[PDB]
Amino acid sequence: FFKTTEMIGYVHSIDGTIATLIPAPGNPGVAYNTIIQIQVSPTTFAAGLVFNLEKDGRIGIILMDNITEVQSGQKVMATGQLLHIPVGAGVLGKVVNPLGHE
Amino acid sequence: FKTTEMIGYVHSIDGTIATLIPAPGNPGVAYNTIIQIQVSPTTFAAGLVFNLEKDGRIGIILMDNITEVQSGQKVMATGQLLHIPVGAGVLGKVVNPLGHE
Amino acid sequence: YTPPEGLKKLYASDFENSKYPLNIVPSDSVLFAKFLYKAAEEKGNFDNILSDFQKIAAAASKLPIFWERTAVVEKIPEFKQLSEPTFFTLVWMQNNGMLELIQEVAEVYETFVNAKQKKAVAKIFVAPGGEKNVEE
Amino acid sequence: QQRTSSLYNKTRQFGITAALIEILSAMSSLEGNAMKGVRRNKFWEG
Repeated sequence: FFKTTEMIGYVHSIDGTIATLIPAPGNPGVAYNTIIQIQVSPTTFAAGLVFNLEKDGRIGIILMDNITEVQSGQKVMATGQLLHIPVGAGVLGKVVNPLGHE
Repeated sequence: FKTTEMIGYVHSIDGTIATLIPAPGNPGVAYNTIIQIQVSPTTFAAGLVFNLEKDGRIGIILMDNITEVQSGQKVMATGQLLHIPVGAGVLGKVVNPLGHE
Repeated sequence: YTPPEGLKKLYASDFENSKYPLNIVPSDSVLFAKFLYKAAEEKGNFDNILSDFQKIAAAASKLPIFWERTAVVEKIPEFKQLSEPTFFTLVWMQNNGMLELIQEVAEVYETFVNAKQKKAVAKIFVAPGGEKNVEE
Repeated sequence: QQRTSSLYNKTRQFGITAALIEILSAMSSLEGNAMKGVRRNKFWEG
């Protein structure tokens, strides 16, 4: 009865709007082109998209929000799902981001 | 130029550029300084430091006696930037960028 | 350096393709850990390697900054007390100039040992100085 | 004829330079992405 996320590694390097992740030994691993959450704080996360899966195990991440909050050594959780956004007649007349945030 | 201590040995030579591998203990070389490559026991060729690599390898731009430079030769560090003679004692003379007449 | 015969024989084998408790993706820091695990498995003792890493970590705290780039494990007295497998690996890293991976090869080796011994480690992340209470 | 010839001879020089630069950039990218592995040699035997 816990909201258990799926930690897959740590943040190794940051170059502008993209990042690289190093997987912790013996972890489930992340899937290609999936969304991941970088724990910038115990309650705040930054969104990223998986772009590369290298032989070394390192993961290429495209950051989407809260980039300034991302630092090397932070934890990363894997949602394990592709990108889904709100859709419907309830969005008309509104300004939204690609992630669905109004 | 006044030498202070050896700071490594010449490793590679690609035309007018060169690389130095560190001496035991990695004494270190100040960036953008002038170094003296002991091409001969009494002859020292001039180089300019332009890169300090993480491994300890130094990037050098050779200035003179590039042909004399060979891999394995010792390199000494002046510890100072390039300084050249200036004043009225140089007027009427022909010099090179290193200050040699 | 005069490595022992056992390590020499293992170093020339394709130990990288052998079976291990876990299937970790190949990496530079993983090759050394696999070599240590394979060497220790023959003797059956794994805690010796862990003690060696503890000594290395303690010794490194006193070494000068950037000691991994002017490193000579043979001349360093702190590493003279290490086991043959660990000492061989350190020389192996020093030859390739990868002594900076000491703190990561150890993590992999511990993971292999825990998997082999059937131990599950739970990391408890706590605030600095808040580790006093861990009952929950 | 003297103004369109210069722009034609200036264009061929720029075209050669850019195409070559592109190729070398890709060559350097594929060289940079490559990493040297652990050297499996008898280091002690020396």
